[PDB]
Amino acid sequence: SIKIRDFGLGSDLISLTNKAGVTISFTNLGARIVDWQKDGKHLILGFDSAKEYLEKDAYPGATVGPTAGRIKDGLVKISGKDYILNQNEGPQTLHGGEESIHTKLWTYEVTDLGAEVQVKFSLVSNDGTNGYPGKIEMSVTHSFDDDNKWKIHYEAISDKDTVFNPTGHVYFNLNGDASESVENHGLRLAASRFVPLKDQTEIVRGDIVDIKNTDLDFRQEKQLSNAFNSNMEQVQLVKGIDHPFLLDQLGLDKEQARLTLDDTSISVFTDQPSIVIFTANFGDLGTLYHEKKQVHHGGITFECQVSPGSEQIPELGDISLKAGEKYQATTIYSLHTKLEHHHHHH
Amino acid sequence: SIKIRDFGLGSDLISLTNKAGVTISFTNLGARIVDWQKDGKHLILGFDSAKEYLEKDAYPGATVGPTAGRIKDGLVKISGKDYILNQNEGPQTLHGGEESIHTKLWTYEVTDLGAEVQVKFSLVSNDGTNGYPGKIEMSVTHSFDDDNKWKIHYEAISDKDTVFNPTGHVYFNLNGDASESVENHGLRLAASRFVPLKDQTEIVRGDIVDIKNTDLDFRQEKQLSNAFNSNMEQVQLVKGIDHPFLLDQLGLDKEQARLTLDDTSISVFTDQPSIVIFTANFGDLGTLYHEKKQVHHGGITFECQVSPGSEQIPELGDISLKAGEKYQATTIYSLHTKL
Ligand SMILES: OC[C@H]1O[C@H](O)[C@H](O)[C@@H](O)[C@H]1O
Ligand SMILES: OC[C@H]1O[C@H](O)[C@H](O)[C@@H](O)[C@H]1O
Ligand code: NA
Repeated sequence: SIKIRDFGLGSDLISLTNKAGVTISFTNLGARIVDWQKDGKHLILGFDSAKEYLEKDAYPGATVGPTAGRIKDGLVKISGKDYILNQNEGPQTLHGGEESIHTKLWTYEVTDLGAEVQVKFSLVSNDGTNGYPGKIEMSVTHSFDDDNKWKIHYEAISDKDTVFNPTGHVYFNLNGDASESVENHGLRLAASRFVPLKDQTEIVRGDIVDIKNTDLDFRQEKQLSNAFNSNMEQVQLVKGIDHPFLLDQLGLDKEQARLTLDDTSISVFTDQPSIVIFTANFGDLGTLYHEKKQVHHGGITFECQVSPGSEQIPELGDISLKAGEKYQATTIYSLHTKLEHHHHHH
Repeated sequence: SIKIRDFGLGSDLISLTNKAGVTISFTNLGARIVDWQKDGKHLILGFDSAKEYLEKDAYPGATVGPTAGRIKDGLVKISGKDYILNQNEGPQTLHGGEESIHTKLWTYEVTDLGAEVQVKFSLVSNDGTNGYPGKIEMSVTHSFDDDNKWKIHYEAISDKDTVFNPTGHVYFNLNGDASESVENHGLRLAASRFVPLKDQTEIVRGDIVDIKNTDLDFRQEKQLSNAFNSNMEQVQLVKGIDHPFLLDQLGLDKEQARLTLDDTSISVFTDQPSIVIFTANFGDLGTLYHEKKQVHHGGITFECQVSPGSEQIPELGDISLKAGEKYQATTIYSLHTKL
């Protein structure tokens, strides 16, 4: 079943229910996921209206770009030239600049394929918007199927050589309550290295570091509390996790990460080289989600993209996009029940 | 009564019906007027869904900007510096460039005041968008009241010195049918001067001309057919009218123009200095409106704004907008039915 209704400010809420009775919802305001429920329980963080996103926090569940993450001094080099982008976090350009794509109303069309339903959102970033060369015709397809797979497929074409590396900003919290920390969740992640941050401004330090056998090593499943309790310098610097993890083996075919709570698991697949993990280190901010005050560590993202900092660490990749060349990316989040035995206490 | 329905592509259609039973409807796709009817008759041109506008012609009824009209070579000077805007008509920047504000989905809020209902649309134009310095936070409020007054009020604020001169692009056609020419309508317009066009590229020619006692003098009501059959080189150049007329007296209190057909009339009020009048000189194009094939001269606009061409004729005005200043504009289309 497919259902649509006004969500506020002119945005719509598109709600899907698959054959297994699992429901998921999206809005065209920032081509974003609003909710995902199983048995009446929220699997992710989200608000009840458009206004809330704009008044409380506009990133949760959104599509962010054109470049996800921080770009030191807002400086990028395009086909030989240096370009300065909108600077919204001090001298840094964070998540494409102020009033970016996550704040726009995208147009959309729904395609019903039976066992699969696709929601294709479109938007044009005009040439020069927030300093980005263009224009860039973008499209984000969110699809949900009978197999409980939520897939995100990105496509883009630019009239001019530019940069492009968007991502999906969903926050998971298997407790279904923002006021409950995700430290009770188990995490498995196929990554042996990470990118440390320079300082509080959160730009990259410049080096790549091996995390095997440290508190950030999740190759073998472990409780999140091990990280949160860590006194490692990087952890203390941001009061939790807020870093890019470099995947060891690439390819859409491999389960790169798995987040588990009791009988529920979320598996992560992607064709991108890294996953930026941010554990909502908001401290006492207490943003209200469904009338619940959010706690420090009350959520966790899995932002799959080319790691930020490629401007300083060329080894991370190249986010350039040549005029006329078609960009594509695919990330998938799949829901499973009883994939493993996870019975713990905190 | 107010009614909201899905207009396609995620866009909304907001319809307002006042005490008199007159119906006017808007869409957030381009903060635009879609229809206006009385007794089942359309007074303006419009389509039946969002896709139509995107496939056929995105200008009808839209809020166009940041700058309305043609800018020679896409060039503007801001604080003594040259800036090149997106060029979408040859080397000119027309109606703000490609994929401009008329094609974006604006957020909106409806305010029901009883005798009056307002629909406030908002959109943020990022700094650099199509070459325009910004951010420019813009709002366009469309309001309809029990006196049959459709009012448009614009407001904007920019973080940087830039340029700003939007307009409303509605096309009227009191015949209620696009296949019929507006040549039978009478027009009155309180303007004695006009701005001639250079040539077919439609950039301004450079001068300001007196229209007194010419085929373009409408100070005294007259049938459009007159102008339409004229031999003035300007009329011939464009095959109708496609020009800025300079208003004689400035101020919102004065009826600047009047469009009439039989018992029905439309009055125009604005706080702007000029009115650009375009008579849908599309030739054989034949765009379809409500299944009706549009004819040459099958519509007419009243684009109120600062005259295009101020980049070459300073006397026309100045469209600059200084950082931090609040821009405001108001235009009103008043419907009257004779008894
Ligand atoms: O709230 C936005 C959030 O987005 C990312 O995860 C960043 O790495 C965090 O530092 C933070 O800016
Ligand atoms: O179709 C849009 C229309 O906009 C204005 O009326 C112009 O002066 C015309 O030349 C035409 O471009
Ligand atoms: Na809607």
